[PDB]
Amino acid sequence: VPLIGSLPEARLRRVVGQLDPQRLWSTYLRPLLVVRTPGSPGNLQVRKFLEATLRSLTAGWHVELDPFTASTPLGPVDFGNVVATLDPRAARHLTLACHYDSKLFPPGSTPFVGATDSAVPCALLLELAQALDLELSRAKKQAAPVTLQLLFLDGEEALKEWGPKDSLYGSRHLAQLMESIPHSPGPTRIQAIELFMLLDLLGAPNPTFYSHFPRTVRWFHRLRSIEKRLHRLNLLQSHPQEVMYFQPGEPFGSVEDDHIPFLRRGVPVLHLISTPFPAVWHTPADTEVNLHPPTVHNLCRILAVFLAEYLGL
Ligand SMILES: CC(=O)NCCc1c[nH]cn1
Ligand SMILES: [Zn+2]
Repeated sequence: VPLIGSLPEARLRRVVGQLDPQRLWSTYLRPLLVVRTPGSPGNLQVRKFLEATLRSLTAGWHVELDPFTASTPLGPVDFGNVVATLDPRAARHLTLACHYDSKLFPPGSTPFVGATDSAVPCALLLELAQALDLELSRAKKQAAPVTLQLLFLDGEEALKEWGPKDSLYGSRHLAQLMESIPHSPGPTRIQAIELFMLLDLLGAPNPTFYSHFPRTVRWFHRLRSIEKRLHRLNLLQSHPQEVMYFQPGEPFGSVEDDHIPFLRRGVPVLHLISTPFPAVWHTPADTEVNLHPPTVHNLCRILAVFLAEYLGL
């Protein structure tokens, strides 16, 4: 439905048409589907891949690492968050986030590559940035006062499921770091985050999302509206009912994740995580062949419209 603040149909269809499903799958997702536990060569290689892909965008993003070493159940480990801010001068930003590490499992099993968890989230952010690159470049050249920020967090997963401090390494570090860095008007980089939208556990068939935070329910309702509209406009696949993903009511459950260090510091959060979790969750079957590609692209389309409406692209 065409609500105030929504895209006119023509601008909606242009935006959706700038997505490239083969690019998402082959250019952004496939290279991530490797073991990428914190400290590993695979993790370093995925980090460098994210950085170089983000630097390649013609919009000219500010891309930096947040490297640090932390104590873990395995001893000291190095972590590195990838922080991409389209216009570092802007007063505030929409922040989209996900984790790029994969969960460590014991040797001797099929390697875990976390296709839903969170390779698909990562690839979605890269595809949105590329598909909207011209518009984002124009917004930045016009000094828009709300920019876009993408966070690819390291170390979300426990290394040994060794208690509550064996988790969220990257997000805990980056939230503390942002609290310590001045920003204008700020007064710190935490207050620059106008909304923190965390994507997690995406790409399985039949996801269900609930609003986890009354504070941000208006954005949850916008996602739901976009799902219904794309359905009606014949722009979703394998989507027989008008609303399938964005469900009303209390969450099936809520869970700790990379938004918590930000939430605790007063950042508004929308947690875009399937609850219940994918069937494959935390098993080595969380792989490419068990993703549901029409759902991946449906989510990409929903998010692209969301982003364009949020930032007036
Ligand atoms: C309580 C809990 O397991 N939260 C973490 C959810 C998760 C796992 N893997 C990715 N995200
Ligand atoms: Zn996980």
